[PDB]
Amino acid sequence: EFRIAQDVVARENDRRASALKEDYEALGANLARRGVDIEAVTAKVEKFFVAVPSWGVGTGGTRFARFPGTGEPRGIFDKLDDCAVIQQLTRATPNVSLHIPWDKADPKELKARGDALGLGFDAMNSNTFSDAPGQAHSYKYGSLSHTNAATRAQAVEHNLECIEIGKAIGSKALTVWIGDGSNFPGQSNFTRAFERYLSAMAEIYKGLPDDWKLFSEHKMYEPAFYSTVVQDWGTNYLIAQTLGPKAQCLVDLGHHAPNTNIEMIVARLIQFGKLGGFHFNDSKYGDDDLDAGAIEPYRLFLVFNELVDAEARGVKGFHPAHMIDQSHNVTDPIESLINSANEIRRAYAQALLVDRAALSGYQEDNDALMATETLKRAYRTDVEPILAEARRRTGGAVDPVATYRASGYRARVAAERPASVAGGGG
Amino acid sequence: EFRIAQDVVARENDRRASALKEDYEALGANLARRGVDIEAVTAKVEKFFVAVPSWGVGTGGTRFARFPGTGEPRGIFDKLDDCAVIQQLTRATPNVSLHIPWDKADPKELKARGDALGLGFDAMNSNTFSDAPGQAHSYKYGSLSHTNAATRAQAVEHNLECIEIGKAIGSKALTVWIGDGSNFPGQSNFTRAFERYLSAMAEIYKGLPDDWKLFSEHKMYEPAFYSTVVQDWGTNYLIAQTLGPKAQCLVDLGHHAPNTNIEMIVARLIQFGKLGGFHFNDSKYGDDDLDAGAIEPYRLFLVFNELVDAEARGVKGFHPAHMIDQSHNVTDPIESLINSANEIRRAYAQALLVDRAALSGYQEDNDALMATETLKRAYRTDVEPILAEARRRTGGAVDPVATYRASGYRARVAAERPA
Amino acid sequence: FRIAQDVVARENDRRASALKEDYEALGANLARRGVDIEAVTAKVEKFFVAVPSWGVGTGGTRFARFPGTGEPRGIFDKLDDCAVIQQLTRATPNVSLHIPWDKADPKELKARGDALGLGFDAMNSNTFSDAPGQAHSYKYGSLSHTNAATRAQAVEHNLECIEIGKAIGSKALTVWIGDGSNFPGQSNFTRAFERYLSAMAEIYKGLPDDWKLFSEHKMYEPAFYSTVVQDWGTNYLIAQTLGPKAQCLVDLGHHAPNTNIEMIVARLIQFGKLGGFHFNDSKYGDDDLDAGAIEPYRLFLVFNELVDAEARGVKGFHPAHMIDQSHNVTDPIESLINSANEIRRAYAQALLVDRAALSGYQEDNDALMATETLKRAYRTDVEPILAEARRRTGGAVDPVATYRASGYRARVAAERPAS
Amino acid sequence: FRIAQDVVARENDRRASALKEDYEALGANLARRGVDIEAVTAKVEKFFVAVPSWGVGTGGTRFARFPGTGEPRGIFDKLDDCAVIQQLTRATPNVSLHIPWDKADPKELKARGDALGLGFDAMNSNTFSDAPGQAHSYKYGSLSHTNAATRAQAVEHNLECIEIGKAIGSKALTVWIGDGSNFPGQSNFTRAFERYLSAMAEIYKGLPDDWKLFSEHKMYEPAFYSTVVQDWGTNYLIAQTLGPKAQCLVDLGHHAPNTNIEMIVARLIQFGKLGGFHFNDSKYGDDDLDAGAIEPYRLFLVFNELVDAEARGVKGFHPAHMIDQSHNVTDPIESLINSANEIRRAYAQALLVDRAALSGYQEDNDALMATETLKRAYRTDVEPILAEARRRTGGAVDPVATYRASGYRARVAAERPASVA
Ligand SMILES: O=C[C@H](O)[C@H](O)[C@H](O)[C@H](O)CO
Ligand SMILES: O=C[C@H](O)[C@H](O)[C@H](O)[C@H](O)CO
Ligand SMILES: O=C[C@H](O)[C@H](O)[C@H](O)[C@H](O)CO
Ligand SMILES: O=C[C@H](O)[C@H](O)[C@H](O)[C@H](O)CO
Ligand SMILES: [Zn+2]
Ligand SMILES: [Zn+2]
Ligand SMILES: [Zn+2]
Ligand SMILES: [Zn+2]
Ligand SMILES: [Zn+2]
Ligand SMILES: [Zn+2]
Ligand SMILES: [Zn+2]
Ligand SMILES: [Zn+2]
Repeated sequence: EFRIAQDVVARENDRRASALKEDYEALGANLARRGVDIEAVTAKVEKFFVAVPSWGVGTGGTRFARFPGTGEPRGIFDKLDDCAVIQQLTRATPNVSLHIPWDKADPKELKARGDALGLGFDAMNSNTFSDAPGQAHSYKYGSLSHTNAATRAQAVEHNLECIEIGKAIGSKALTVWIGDGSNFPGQSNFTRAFERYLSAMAEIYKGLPDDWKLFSEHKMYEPAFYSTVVQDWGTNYLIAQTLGPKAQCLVDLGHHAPNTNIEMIVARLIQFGKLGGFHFNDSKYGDDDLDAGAIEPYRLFLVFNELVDAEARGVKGFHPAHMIDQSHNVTDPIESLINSANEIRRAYAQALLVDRAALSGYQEDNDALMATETLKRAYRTDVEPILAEARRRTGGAVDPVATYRASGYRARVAAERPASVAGGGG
Repeated sequence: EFRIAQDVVARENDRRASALKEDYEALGANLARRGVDIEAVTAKVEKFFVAVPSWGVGTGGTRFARFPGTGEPRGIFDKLDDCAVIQQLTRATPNVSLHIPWDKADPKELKARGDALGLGFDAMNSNTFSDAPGQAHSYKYGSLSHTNAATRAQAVEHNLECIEIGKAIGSKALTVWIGDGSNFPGQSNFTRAFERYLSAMAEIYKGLPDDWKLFSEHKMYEPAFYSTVVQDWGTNYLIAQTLGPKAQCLVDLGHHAPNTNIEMIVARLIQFGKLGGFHFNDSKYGDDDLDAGAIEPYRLFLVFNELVDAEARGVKGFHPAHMIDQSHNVTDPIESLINSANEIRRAYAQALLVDRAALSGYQEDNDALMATETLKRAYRTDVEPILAEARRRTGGAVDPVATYRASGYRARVAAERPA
Repeated sequence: FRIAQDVVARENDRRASALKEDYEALGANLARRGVDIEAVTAKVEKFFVAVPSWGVGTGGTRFARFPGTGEPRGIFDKLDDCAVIQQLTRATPNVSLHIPWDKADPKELKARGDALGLGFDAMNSNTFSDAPGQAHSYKYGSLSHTNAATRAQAVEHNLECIEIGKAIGSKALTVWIGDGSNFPGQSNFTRAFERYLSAMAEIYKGLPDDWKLFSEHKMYEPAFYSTVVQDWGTNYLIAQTLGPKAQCLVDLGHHAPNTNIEMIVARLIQFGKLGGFHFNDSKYGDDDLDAGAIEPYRLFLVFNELVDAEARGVKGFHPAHMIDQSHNVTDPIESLINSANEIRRAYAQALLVDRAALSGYQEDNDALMATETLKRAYRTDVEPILAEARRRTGGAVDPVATYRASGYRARVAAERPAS
Repeated sequence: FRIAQDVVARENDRRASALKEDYEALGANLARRGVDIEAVTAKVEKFFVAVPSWGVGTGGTRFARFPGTGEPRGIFDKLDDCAVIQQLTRATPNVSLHIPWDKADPKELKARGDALGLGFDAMNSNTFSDAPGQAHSYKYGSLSHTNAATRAQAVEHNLECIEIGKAIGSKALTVWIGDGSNFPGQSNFTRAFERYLSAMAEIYKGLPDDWKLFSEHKMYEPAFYSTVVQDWGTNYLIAQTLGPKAQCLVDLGHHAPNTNIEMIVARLIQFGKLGGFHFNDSKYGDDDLDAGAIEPYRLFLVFNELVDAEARGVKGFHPAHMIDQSHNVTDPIESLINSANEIRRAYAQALLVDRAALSGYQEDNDALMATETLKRAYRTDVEPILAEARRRTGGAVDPVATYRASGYRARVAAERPASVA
């Protein structure tokens, strides 16, 4: 099944083929003079994948308003159809991350559709930061760390159910992010709340298959505006170390305090074997959830520099579960995810260009200037040709968004899906 | 009419009257030893009012969820009834701030309900940061600064409508806060978007009554996550200055960058005559919209210190509009607004205690330690007795929240209103 | 006696009447709240915080240093000044030394301390600056420097600090270093940390059985891109890796903007790694300002966590309390006096918190009453308690005013030549 | 010449081949994009940024200063090192002086500058530190100090800076002061600012007809509670109040965390008060790190605003750019060289933006394509352009490599005595 007509992809690829060959060959020659085999780089890029969030193909909003576009997906099945477009064009997003109960449906169907669309399933995502219809206990004052035992049990039960759904569709991990925290000093006893969280998470841990992982995700604030139980990587580390070997930490780019050195957190988690994976996006003020690399592309590169450094050396078990976690409020969700997945592969490719041996030498000699310049020589390289050729060689589009717009896909689904209404948030 | 039974108020006041007399008399003796007449302070405190936001009367939420409590107001009229409780108990919130179209309803009836409940109306608040039913042009990419002329005109017209509603109920000001901005570099041309905004605001100013003020509110980010047209007080000053004498700047405490010295911004605006008013609330991370003084009470005091100093310096024509702008996500909105109004009067009261003569002396002599200690001697003073007595003498409750709960008001409206 | 006893007596008597009135008034108010003021005063008078030897001299920035008169010429003058702080506040019996700044014959330091009635807190090592005759520079790091010989030199320096501390009565070594990078790529984050861990393991081996090793994290400065011990997470990994004797020190001004510092304190306590505190205040970065001068509520909330620990019955909880400030525009002695006072102030207020009520409100998720329970304690002016604690222990009712009446500064100015 | 010509020629020839390949390849790619590489290079070789005389010496923090070898002592040694940066990058023909640090006979300063092929940019006054024999201390402020005699002393000092500047070819005075408070209540915000404005009015009166007075805002440090000239808002009030010759200086690292600095640049340009931009980079505060070493995209976004205005020559838009950094762990000359390079890099990339296309995507509210239009320019590796520009103007293809090959540092190390060694 091809969401995007093959004729359109071929047409748009041929229209740009000539320019691509010129740019690829020019870059190839430049890299050659730099002792780098462009083909080796392209080969790895072609194999780099990042999961797409099911809740990301729909238009997002803020607490102030939501301005939906046309052809908004009705549910998981429409979302999968849309995710298929992203994968077909970029070839960098073969897997989709589901969120329950948003995407709750017959596991068999989900699996059937994914298979037909050529999509797999990444980490499951539980939802105890909002109340569902007919829910017995409200999560207003928390969930896994709520002071009421019944509420915690209900939360634990929900997460276990997410694991059951995941096993039936091919998932191998559960990502746990909660809003648990407080808005006022004194409202929560920091320690007791955390103790309650660890005990509940230990219950969820018991329901994990032997080849499954449990990812806890920290966030400094929002929805909690005074304190958050899992507020930073420090608390996250304590959680993972306490729960067990299958418990690891997820680092979401926009979940840190202003000016935080995020790439260091990545290196620390790697050093202690607790880097479960990433949640890519970009930001300038808070948890903005913007398109990856749209605000600080260098920071994205620096994070990948830590990832590649580890990938280059003795790769223990190092297999971080990478996923995109963004909100598209003023763009066509599909186009944003396409360029975001592209930016991630861009950062990765540039990180692969780093002369590791030279960098090591400058680090040992404390030649700070040359060390940073060694990183910049890689970062400054325009690897777009590598990314475009990788897509072309794997059945993708040279220029994904251009092909997407040429296909008229959005107008198509807009004519098949019911209209949406603009609204608020809170 | 009284939303809260008068016998409950009297009862809960008598129950605490003895202790209050003890604390008030003790504080009185302490202030007298400091050369301060406690009566002069109480008199000023009972005259300090801050407007309550109609949109803060119902439970608030985030982009992740909203967890409504019981007895949620069904509309503006229920909201006015709840606002009447806040005023009755604290006596510090006689006026309500309306937001259109959220509170759109027959102005004539709003006025009638207000008068009956003993409530007045503060500044009107326009809303072009969200789309309304049947709206011709979406504000997705902006409003007053939108690239499309027809959209900007529609936004201007909406603001003029807000003025018409306000004139009918006795409002004398229009506050304009928009989300206009960009989420990506390059999406907007900073200068052209600002030029469009200035031109639209000029049209609104043209339609502003000569007995009204026009307040522009700056905000660093949210809903825009890369750039915001009216992002800080600098741009806000340029706006007010450009528009005219009737245009001023509104300062919302949670709308500034991390570590910003907000009290300095307040002083700067006062010095150049553009401090239109305040939107009180507290915060720790961003525009958290938490109960005022719940996070950084000293900062709140420092802001009031600049307000009181303005009077001491002889600044004239200075009558800032005071308004609360908060979101109550995990508490009873009424109780939060009650304690927030209380906290604001608390900071004001402490600012009144500052020995201006001593402070001035320490500032001229560059005695930093004693200057800061002079501020602390005021801030460290527990003025709760003054706050409680002010309420008691004006028909309010010694302990507002305690009386509120003792009245069972929440359960009452929970029964009258759906779930 | 650094300050004449007749001066202390005279100033105490001059303020005795007002102290009596305020204390008794507060005593009655607390009694009505079910609190025994005598019990609070008894604990307050036993709360001690170490004074930094390096804080008695005027501090500066990279732009300039503006010394005052009578700057101490060395460690002995510094101890003399520290004795003034202790005599007047009775809250700072111990001094924290820094090597090599305070290097001197251990026997003489001990003798001077005993003579002045002062003890010694944790020793502090210095590998963030180069001393004369140093075989290796710390320009690119110390304990984590790529060069093995440089790390060895840093280790030996720390071992020397322990030897000095053992001779004077110290029972801990605090390690803060500037190690980090100013450019991406300059350092391999993991290898630099591994080098640090190896060096610290060596230092740990030289620890007596009753000693502790405190590592102090800092987000930035002097390193402006990355810092090896950048936050509490890395700090926890250090203490856990080193062993039972290794704990973490939390310096209030060393965290990222908006960080919830009190939570960090609670987390470290829960896992038994809260070695101690470095008290100070700040608004922008590691400003090192007088404790409580900027965010007094935050200071109170940190103490609320320390007191709750005691309430929860945490076993063997004896954090080391120390002031770590820089006094750039005030008399260092006066700032340390009022800073020690602010710390006792926040501690006293934390003791006033009705834990029983708080426990109930936290259980029932009554956020508003829970926060109001904390506020009822924080808003209480405990100055009378602090003042009476000093009176009873031979200190001054108003420390700074007594200091000024003594003419001490002028005295030492005439005795000490400016360099 | 500070650096031997044969060394420059040798290191250029060594890299000439690869440069031709890369330059011709980029010229071809740009041609396909409808851009003439030559037009970009012609402008790049004419883009200059002043080097701070105080930037060639090793910087330090309040904890320590770790000097390298051959540290320049005094303005003459400093000019000698600044000449190296200019000869190799050809992007820093002018030096910014600081008084009293660089105090010396004007005639001699002018002579040494002409001899080295260096001019002089804005003068920089210093009332944030006390000089020996000073009548009044600046401990509690300078231009806004409560003591009248102290303000008068600060004003006279600034006037003296103007006199020195007039004698050496300078056409502006930059005023950055530490004035502020470390404690609430210590200063009366309004009165302090009034005193400042009054003192600046006096300095303004001493300005020649063709001179400019630049005020520089800073959120904090050395003042840790409040700063008189804390941000661009206050800065704008200053410039607007003083007159046509007064403008604002924007120092990248002087803003609150997460501030949108490029917007501040746009606002000032719109109102004709952008006097100049002080380049450096940062991650935490006023770190004063090498430009573009931390956030190169932000630097590009700032230049996007500059180029936009430079193309439409806005009224009052003639910014005086300068590098204002502190080099604590690198060879200062090498950092200034690579920082000047980064500045021209961001300038070159901003010059590549398809303004027509961008304006089109902005009007249609196509946020994705608008941001991608900026990225297409930013992702372009313009090093071949910067290198050819240097090669054509007498500089080095690879500045730092040529500097190291010359052995300059070892040379001045042998000529200048270190404190110990
Ligand atoms: O802020 C929320 C985190 O990003 C979580 O990963 C969350 O579940 C996700 O964003 C979906 O809302
Ligand atoms: O963030 C928005 C500002 O606080 C405005 O005053 C706004 O109108 C108010 O918050 C209502 O949502
Ligand atoms: O910032 C440095 C830390 O506070 C250290 O404790 C340091 O040793 C202290 O400031 C004295 O320099
Ligand atoms: O921080 C100070 C500013 O950068 C000034 O421009 C200053 O004159 C220079 O950087 C050094 O004093
Ligand atoms: Zn996430
Ligand atoms: Zn998030
Ligand atoms: Zn507001
Ligand atoms: Zn707001
Ligand atoms: Zn410290
Ligand atoms: Zn510090
Ligand atoms: Zn500067
Ligand atoms: Zn600076």
